[PDB]
Amino acid sequence: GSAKDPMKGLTELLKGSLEGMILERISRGETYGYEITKYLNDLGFDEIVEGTVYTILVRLEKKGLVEIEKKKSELGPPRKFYTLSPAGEEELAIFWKRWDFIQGKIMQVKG
Amino acid sequence: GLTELLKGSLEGMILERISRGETYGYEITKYLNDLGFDEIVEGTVYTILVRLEKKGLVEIEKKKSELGPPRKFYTLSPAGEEELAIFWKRWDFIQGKIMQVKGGQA
Ligand SMILES: [Cl-]
Ligand SMILES: [Cl-]
Repeated sequence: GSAKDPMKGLTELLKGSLEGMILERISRGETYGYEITKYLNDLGFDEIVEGTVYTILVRLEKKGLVEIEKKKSELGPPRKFYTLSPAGEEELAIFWKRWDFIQGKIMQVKG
Repeated sequence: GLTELLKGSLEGMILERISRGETYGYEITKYLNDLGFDEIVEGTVYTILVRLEKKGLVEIEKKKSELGPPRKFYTLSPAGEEELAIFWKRWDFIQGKIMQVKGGQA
């Protein structure tokens, strides 16, 4: 049979989805770049590095979607903790609407 | 405002349309516009198409169309077929995981 694929090479396909995932994770509770990265890796998106997550967090700030608190993490070191602003909450809802639209149309293209 | 989500999905979709029969830029654009993606300009489509050329995923043929006007036609190469199969496998894995996230499960 076919070789068991550990599912790498997802970077390009995750463009557009990545931002939505991060906003979704932030919506659930205050979190930081290292934790967000590990959340995405454990979900199965194994190749996303911390450095990439930082760029997206910067983009989210510029979009006005997140609120930033510097404080000590539970393990010790200071972290930048992100929460959703009301605009972030609304943009997340918009993401799910657009992602649902796109999924349905891709299922038509497959059909 | 679907341009950002379509990035990294549109390549897979265009390869799929090409697999179904020999086609050209204007036709693929119209196919995608009629499907619901009305913000997509032909410039975007041709760029993916040429991106696919430089990756050896498509074979090109300049010839007269059925109606007469000459066009640059696209078919999949052996690499293009394999890439499309990989695309569907990768997309189903990603879709599965995001659906768990949406449902609150992950
Ligand atoms: Cl940090
Ligand atoms: Cl042409």
